[PDB]
Amino acid sequence: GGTLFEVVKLGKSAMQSVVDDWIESYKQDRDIALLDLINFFIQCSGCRGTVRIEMFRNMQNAEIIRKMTEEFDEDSGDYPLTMPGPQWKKFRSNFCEFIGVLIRQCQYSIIYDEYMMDTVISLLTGLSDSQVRAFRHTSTLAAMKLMTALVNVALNLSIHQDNTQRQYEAERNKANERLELLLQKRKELQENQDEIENMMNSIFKGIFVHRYRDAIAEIRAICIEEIGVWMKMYSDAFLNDSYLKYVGWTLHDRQGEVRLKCLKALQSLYTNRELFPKLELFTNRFKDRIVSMTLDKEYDVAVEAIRLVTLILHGSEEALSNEDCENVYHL
Amino acid sequence: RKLIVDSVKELDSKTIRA
Repeated sequence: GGTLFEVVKLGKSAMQSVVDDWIESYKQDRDIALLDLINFFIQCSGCRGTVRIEMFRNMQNAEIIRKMTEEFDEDSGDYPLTMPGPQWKKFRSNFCEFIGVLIRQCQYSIIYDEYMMDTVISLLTGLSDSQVRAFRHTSTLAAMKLMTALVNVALNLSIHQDNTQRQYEAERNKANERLELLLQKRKELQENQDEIENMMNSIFKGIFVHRYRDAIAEIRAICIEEIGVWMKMYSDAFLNDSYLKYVGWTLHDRQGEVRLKCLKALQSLYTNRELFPKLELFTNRFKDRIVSMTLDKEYDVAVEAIRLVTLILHGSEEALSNEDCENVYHL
Repeated sequence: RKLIVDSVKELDSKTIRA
């Protein structure tokens, strides 16, 4: 038998096989599986200690992490997410795929049992508050991929909410048994949405708003890259000023890798002219910074800024030609 | 001790003036 961390690092079986094998143990004994998942995030950070079942039942995440820094048993500053080579690069990919597939497989029952998600989010939040860069880096990446997976759960719920509403109207156009059943299912799917958004809110207010301004460049880059993913995949909920402000504030970052994450996050939004009204205030506010980054001392940052400024110019009122609108509306 | 430990975890407001 191999630990949950050692299976993902090896990457022999598909991540879904590891996820399904864990879910089966969760249905056999919730505490044993959660202890394995807790140790998975601990050991993915390079820590070689092991959370005992007695600690998981009697300690808070605060004391548990303090004990695991004692038992880290390292020989250098390295931890898996900073290890060179394509081997640990596939680990990072497998580590992220495991988090996404886990929530994808749990999204229809287990995610709502008020035990797994509360345990996982509390652990990642505590690890994101630790001064140990290995714990803070690993959990921040895990929380960002966890949020994206939860966004996908919210998109499925909305699709399901609309179809349940369509089914309710189809039945109503004929109360009886099926009409009561469809109403309760609508009420159920609405309560699911409030739980998923409560989890996403816990991750954002508890981890993101602190780690986006982390002292380490790649931790800021991890947060900026994922908030751009959320705004692209769920623009109706995430593409607004209260979320864009974090990307705009980070445009002035001292590290080019972080400024590049900001520009690439904005670029995928500005390629869709249907999102320009949602970006108008942001464009007006950060216009001067974005054009100034076109001559950034980092080549990749400047190229992306020129690419971004080109989209902004092409979607403005100045790019609207008279002869073309006369051409479309002739005769 | 070789474990990387960051005393200050976040960028302070006195340096977000960029």
